[PDB]
Amino acid sequence: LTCPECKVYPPKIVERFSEGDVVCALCGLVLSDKLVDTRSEWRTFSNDDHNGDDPSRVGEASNPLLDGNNLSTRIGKGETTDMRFTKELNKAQGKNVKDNEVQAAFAKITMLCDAAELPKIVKDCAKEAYKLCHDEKTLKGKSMESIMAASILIGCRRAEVARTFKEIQSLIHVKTKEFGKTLNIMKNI
Amino acid sequence: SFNQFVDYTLQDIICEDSTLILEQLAQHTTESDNISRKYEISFGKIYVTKPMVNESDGVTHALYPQEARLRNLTYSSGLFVDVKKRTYEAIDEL
DNA sequence: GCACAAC
RNA sequence: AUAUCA
DNA sequence: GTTGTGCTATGATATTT
Ligand SMILES: [Zn+2]
Repeated sequence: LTCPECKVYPPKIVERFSEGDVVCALCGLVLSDKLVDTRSEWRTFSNDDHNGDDPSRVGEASNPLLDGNNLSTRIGKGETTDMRFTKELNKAQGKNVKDNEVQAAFAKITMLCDAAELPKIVKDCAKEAYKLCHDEKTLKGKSMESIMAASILIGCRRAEVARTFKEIQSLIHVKTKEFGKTLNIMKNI
Repeated sequence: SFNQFVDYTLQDIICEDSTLILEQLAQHTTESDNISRKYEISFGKIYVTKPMVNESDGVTHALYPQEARLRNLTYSSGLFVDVKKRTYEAIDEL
């Protein structure tokens, strides 16, 4: 936005949220009137409503960085439900199910962090380190259980969670010199 | 109420279903078949420390109620259980 | 948990 | 979602 | 005869993931 009347290069404008207006601080011209509360709007996606009574709660938050954009609900039991139709509609989801399956290597990272007592911020860095280096030609053919063992120390080394390489050698697995070279070809990327 | 749950109830919850076993019985063709095994996993005494905290830099130390309220931590203590893993085997009852 | 509406 | 207000 | 299907006071305010 830039005031149509004034036009000074550093466009000094204020967001008078309380009056729901966007004003030019110099001439006072209102540049916009429709203005939305982003906090409360975000409350509609990530709420505390797990029961299902909130009429405001109408969407859900996702993580486009880690799981791409895979929107998908799950057939489950409701109040008035026969245990028959749940099974059929779930047995029908089985026929509809390669790299769209290597996302189960996130389940390998998640089950490793929880076995290593690691926080929720470390898993999401280990999952982003693994997604951006598992199909690299720079890693080529490294021990596939030692490149995800190296991306956990990459996620810990940014989230400030102290984990020695010998601490991850105890988890899995690690071949020392094998997951030490792999911890460097990724570090360049 | 809570004390009764920690001193008694907790142990009995660890001991009701408790032990779980997995049996691997062979095809009885010939070696390396004809080997029937049963593995055990058992849960004994349950321990419970004084409240502690696991900081980001590995170090674990005691945690008082005031530090919990200020650093928004949880005033929890560690649950430890004695585990035992037995192994058994038979050929093609004992 | 109503109370009335259709199978 | 709880608590609450007349 | 049984099942099955709508709804069940007005507004307000304060936290908790
Ligand atoms: Zn202006």
